[PDB]
Amino acid sequence: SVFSERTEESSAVQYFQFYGYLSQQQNMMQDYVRTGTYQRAILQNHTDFKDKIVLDVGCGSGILSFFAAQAGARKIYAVEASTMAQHAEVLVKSNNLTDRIVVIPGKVEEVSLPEQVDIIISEPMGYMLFNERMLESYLHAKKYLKPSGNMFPTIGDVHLAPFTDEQLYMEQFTKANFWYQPSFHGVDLSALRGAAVDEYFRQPVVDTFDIRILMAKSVKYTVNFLEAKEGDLHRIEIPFKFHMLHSGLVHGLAFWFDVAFIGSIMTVWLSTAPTEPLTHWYQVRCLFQSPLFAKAGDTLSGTCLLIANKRQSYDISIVAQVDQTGSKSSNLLDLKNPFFRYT
Amino acid sequence: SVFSERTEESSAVQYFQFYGYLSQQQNMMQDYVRTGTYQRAILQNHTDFKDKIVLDVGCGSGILSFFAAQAGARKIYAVEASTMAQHAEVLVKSNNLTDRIVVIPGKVEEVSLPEQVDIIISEPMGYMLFNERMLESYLHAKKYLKPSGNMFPTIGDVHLAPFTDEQLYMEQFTKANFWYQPSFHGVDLSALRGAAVDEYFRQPVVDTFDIRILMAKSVKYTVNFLEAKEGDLHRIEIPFKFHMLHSGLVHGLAFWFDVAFIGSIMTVWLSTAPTEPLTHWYQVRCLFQSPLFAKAGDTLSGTCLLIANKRQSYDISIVAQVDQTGSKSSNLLDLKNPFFRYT
Amino acid sequence: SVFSERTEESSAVQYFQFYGYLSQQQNMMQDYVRTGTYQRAILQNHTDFKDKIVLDVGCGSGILSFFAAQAGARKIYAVEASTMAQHAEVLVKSNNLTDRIVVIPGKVEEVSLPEQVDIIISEPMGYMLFNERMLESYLHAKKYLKPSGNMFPTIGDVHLAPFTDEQLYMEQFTKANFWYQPSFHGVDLSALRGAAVDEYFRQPVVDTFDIRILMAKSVKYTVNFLEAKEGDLHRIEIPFKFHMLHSGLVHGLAFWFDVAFIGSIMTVWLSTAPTEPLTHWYQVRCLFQSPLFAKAGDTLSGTCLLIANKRQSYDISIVAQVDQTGSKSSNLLDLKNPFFR
Amino acid sequence: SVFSERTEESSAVQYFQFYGYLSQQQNMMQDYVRTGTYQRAILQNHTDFKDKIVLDVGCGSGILSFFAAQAGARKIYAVEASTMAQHAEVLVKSNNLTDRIVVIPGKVEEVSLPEQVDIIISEPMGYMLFNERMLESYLHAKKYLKPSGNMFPTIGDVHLAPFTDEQLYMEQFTKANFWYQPSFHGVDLSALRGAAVDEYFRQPVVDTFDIRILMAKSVKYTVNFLEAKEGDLHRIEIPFKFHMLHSGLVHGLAFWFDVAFIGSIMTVWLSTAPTEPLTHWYQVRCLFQSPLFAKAGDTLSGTCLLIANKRQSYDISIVAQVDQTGSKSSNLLDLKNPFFRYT
Ligand SMILES: Nc1ncnc2c1ncn2[C@@H]1O[C@H](C[N+]2(CC[C@H](N)C(=O)O)CC2)[C@@H](O)[C@H]1O
Ligand SMILES: Nc1ncnc2c1ncn2[C@@H]1O[C@H](C[N+]2(CC[C@H](N)C(=O)O)CC2)[C@@H](O)[C@H]1O
Ligand SMILES: Nc1ncnc2c1ncn2[C@@H]1O[C@H](C[N+]2(CC[C@H](N)C(=O)O)CC2)[C@@H](O)[C@H]1O
Ligand SMILES: Nc1ncnc2c1ncn2[C@@H]1O[C@H](C[N+]2(CC[C@H](N)C(=O)O)CC2)[C@@H](O)[C@H]1O
Repeated sequence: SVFSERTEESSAVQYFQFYGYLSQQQNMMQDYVRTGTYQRAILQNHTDFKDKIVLDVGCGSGILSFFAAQAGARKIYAVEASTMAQHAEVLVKSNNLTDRIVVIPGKVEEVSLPEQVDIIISEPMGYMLFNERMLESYLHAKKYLKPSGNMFPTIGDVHLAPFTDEQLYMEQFTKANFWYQPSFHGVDLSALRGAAVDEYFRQPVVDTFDIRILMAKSVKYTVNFLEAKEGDLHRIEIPFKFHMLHSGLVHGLAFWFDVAFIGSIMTVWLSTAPTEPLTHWYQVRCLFQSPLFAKAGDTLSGTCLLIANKRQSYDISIVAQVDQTGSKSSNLLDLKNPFFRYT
Repeated sequence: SVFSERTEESSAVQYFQFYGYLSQQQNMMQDYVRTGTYQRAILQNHTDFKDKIVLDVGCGSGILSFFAAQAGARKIYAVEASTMAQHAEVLVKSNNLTDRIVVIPGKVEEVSLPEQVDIIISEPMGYMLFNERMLESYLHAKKYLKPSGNMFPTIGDVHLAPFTDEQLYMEQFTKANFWYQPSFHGVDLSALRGAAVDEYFRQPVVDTFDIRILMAKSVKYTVNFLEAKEGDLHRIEIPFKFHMLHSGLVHGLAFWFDVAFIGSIMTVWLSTAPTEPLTHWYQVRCLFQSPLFAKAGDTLSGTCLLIANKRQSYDISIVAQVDQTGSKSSNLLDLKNPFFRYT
Repeated sequence: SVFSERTEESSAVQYFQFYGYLSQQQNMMQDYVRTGTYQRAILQNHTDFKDKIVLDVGCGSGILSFFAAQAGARKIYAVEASTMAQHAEVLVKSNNLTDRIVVIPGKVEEVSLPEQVDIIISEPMGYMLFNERMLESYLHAKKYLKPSGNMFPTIGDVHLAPFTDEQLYMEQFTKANFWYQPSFHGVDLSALRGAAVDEYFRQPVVDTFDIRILMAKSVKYTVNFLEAKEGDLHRIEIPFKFHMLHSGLVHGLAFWFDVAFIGSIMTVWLSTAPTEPLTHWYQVRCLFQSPLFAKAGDTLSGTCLLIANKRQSYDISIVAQVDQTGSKSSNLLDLKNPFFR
Repeated sequence: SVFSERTEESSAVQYFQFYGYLSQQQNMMQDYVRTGTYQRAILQNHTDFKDKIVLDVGCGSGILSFFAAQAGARKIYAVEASTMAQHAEVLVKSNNLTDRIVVIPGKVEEVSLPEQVDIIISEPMGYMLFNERMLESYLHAKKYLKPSGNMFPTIGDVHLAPFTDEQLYMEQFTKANFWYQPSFHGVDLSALRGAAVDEYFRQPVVDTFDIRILMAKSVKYTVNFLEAKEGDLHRIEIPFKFHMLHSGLVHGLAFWFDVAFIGSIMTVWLSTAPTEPLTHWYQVRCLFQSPLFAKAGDTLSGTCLLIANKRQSYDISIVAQVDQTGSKSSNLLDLKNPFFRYT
């Protein structure tokens, strides 16, 4: 299967074991912004669902499928690969919807659907949108979508912006400098200080922040789920040219994302921006190894390259330079092992 | 391999990836009770090391091997399966001990050692002592131990005692009760409430507590690492009979452990008891889905059965009853997936 | 009789035996807010009583009739069905008011009065205003009221508002969870857990609380005693639409009531609101078996249906929903069996 | 029926409505002394139940029948008049004992049993033992008992003792004196003060107390349930002659009770005495209208006459005198309407 080919089995096992827990499903369900916005997007665009055939990619508890049912869908195929699939089946029965919702256990890349569908619904977004690589399953599912069929969400925007946060930056060295002591219980640890610094900076930082740390208007990279192919997500190149609104040291790039449900009646947005109420996605920050000084009016140019790996995540390569000075910075990050800083 | 035969590859990959991070080694190293007590046990029993051959099972950063070197060991074989092995080699060189500490990368079940050893050192204790199943590697390593050889630690004591803690119980039940809702966004979840209660209560609670919640003197189960065979740890049956010192609700059983380094000069104890300074092991509590009411003077009898599984952990079954009334409670816990309440 | 037809004898016996005790009359009389406010309402509107004919429905000790006498009433018919009537007569004589207060023993639905009256006075309010169904006797008594006659109290307002109180909810759930035990002295009780939850949550909680638990402005349901007919109280439908002021868990609805004495000189209010001094009515809360999550700005809509029963109380049906999400709750409560917290 | 003839319908309605509540059954069940002692009495006398035919009079939740089942009873007829009978039936089914326990809805005076029984079990005790008059149903049930059959409980002892409690005595007047004011909101209430006093003194006081208020060894009146006829409980004349252990003012009589289960293996006692842990029966105190002064060594003699009424309770007539002085006091109380004083 397309899934097995791009995924190490260990990662897959861990991944689907994770979503097999009712507590995790609960965690997602209790994100009111997320769940409420999905429900609103579906119900307020009822003409896109009334008497239509729906596919729910990775249904988990089945919540989105129930929303599709509330909107008057004729038939909903709810595909789920973790053991949660059996819990979803229990809920379909207890909610007396066996005639409209059909739970299909397995990976969307591997199962068979009896018919083509009018619309695909899913919640495949991870940290900085792409983590977990579930968007590829979402796009893969379009083999079951009728021509002129729709996708909910329809588009996803990843936003990047430079930030300044001296304390976050210094924190890394504060932690790494544990190893910079010549006699920890008689042992000289200093030779590993460099490796410890490297390790900490390889971790994207998951948490939220004050919008005032942002130093320029965000650059946006858009994925149109109606048009995109799975292969499009294997290598994501995000060029950027920031026009600095404030002077100071740029310690790295902040990441967040929006998705839009573009229905026949209206477009509904779900945003994880730092200007919006917090979600379980928080925001993500990737530090530069060396901060870059910029003046208001300077331009900070470069590239963020996301390379998919078989651990259902991305290797992140960020290169940035201040055009006016030529001062340059690079970093390589492992999105699979983020540092959850939020407290 | 003995290791591969008892371990799902997924679990192993995850497991050794975890210990490959310097931050984790740092976390363990910064547990001063742990590190200081190991150093004390080794240095105060220096005659057990001076001019001896040592095996360090799962050396991590290599700290224990350095303690063995400080104690005058002639040769130390430091076996480590994670990539941390590469970092240990760096420290051996930067500390000018290349003539004495020899890092051997690989599983202790799989590597080859040049000679038999006088003493095995290791830190194989997990939560509730047995978590991670690393004790089996430790015991397995005894194939390299001389007949008159020693083990550091030499023995392990698991302590269990009944506790009362209304707040914790209600804390978990509150979480479980999410699945009691008959109309979550219009969806009836209640059919899954039982499954949800089971899941949350399968989680051992890792944290510390006031000793006054304990309702009876602890029961002790001892493993002698010098005598035990790894096969002995596949099924661990711990019967208990508590003489209740206080009347009230028994919400579950609390667990901690001690290990002893029985050297020629002195015996040194490392304790994780709640009467002792806190360690990174904290303590572990297994909750009952329904508490058992007992009066002072009653006897609380039963069994704690640990069945090893392929995820490097144990399936825990606890059956307890108040003998005077026949009030019985049975419980299943998944030691691999605990709830870290300390945060 | 209208009373007997709507009342089981067991309930009636118990009810009037209850009010036959001097300790109970004492308990009510010592509610100073109540007694003082009634006295204030009557005396400050003395012109509505001066040389007037009065009917006191359910006079108990006779206190309100004495207030009517103080205000200058010419003659007061004080009707009382319990044995307390004999004690009231003792007080009428010991206070030398035999020429002005006339105790009529019996139920107001059954006795005969010599003449029509200018004004009816009564204290017929129970928990949630309607408990005990004495308002129906009060309204029934209007057959003795002259046209354009007055009633003290004149109107009653029932207030309802959503509240959050996790502690109360868990307090009740904890009690219910006794029946969750799989081995109580070796016996599995779990099969009855559902029935136990239903029973406990069927109990309205009588007590007071901090106003900060209230999550929206109260909704008001008004009964005009001058216009209402007793039949109006057999089935009381109270629709509601709350505009949520705070985000959180709605554990149920809180209930209280006000009554107003609309006299010629001034309008006097007697309130049991949690913003006001405590009375023996306290306040009443109806819990949901499962709380409803709401955000500030959401609307919580539904209906409270009160159906009178033959035990001189009400069967309560509460249906509520968060309009934005469709989260719905239905509950059935037995006002006859409240929990005094 | 015998029940209807001795009971006002209103009282019966209220009575069985009361026990129809799970909360009340629970209230009784949660009395650990009561329930635990019944269980102990039944299980420790297992030879009295093993392969026997049992009758449970007023089974309520059915708890005692399950205890009879634990003891090995062959068949248990569980009679219950309230709607609780249906809840008991649910538990019989859920505990897989339909082959051994037969729930019979209705009054034991009115239902038909197919067979004679070896032993009757019941918990028919009220305040002062006799309140609620359920002992008469218990004795009435012996028409179904084999000649060589047993009763559990086998005997009941009601204890009476003189007490001194100045504050309790004064309390009555403190409350009654509410009516002794000439202008309560302008009203002279004084004319009702006497009636208020009378009312308060007619109420037995239900609560507990310090045993030091007791001025003499209790007098005991024993009912042997194996020998007694229900008619014996219509008029209970309890003569007493107390040998005063302390000097002082006697304000009234305190009441409590014991029952004994006289089995083949052992006799088990259930006590509600103030020297024992508190039960849901508390204790009962009946005041004298006027206190009696007594010296240590004096004898306090008289009679407590309990006259059964149609409200499933008793009118209590107490006459007492100090023999040495001839000082006499009496009271008449209505046990149907006690004052619950406990705090
Ligand atoms: N390839 C796949 N085939 C089938 N199911 C898949 C696949 N990849 C992930 N999933 C599942 O989708 C789920 C992703 N999610 C959504 C849960 C639910 N729709 C909600 O919105 O609450 C939890 C976030 C998660 O349960 C995964 O197990
Ligand atoms: N079968 C195995 N073969 C070789 N190494 C193994 C095996 N199982 C676990 N390990 C490793 O031991 C280590 C266990 N520990 C000890 C670290 C060090 N000794 C200290 O005290 O600081 C971190 C706690 C951990 O690094 C594991 O990777
Ligand atoms: N249908 C009826 N006919 C005559 N009397 C009735 C009827 N229903 C209730 N009552 C009686 O009114 C009384 C109600 N109350 C009022 C006492 C007095 N007015 C005060 O405010 O202090 C005590 C509260 C109570 O004694 C009942 O017995
Ligand atoms: N004449 C009668 N026939 C049948 N049942 C009767 C009769 N009189 C009372 N009862 C019932 O006995 C019960 C008395 N009790 C016992 C409950 C249970 N056996 C226990 O020990 O927990 C609650 C205390 C109560 O439920 C009454 O409804």
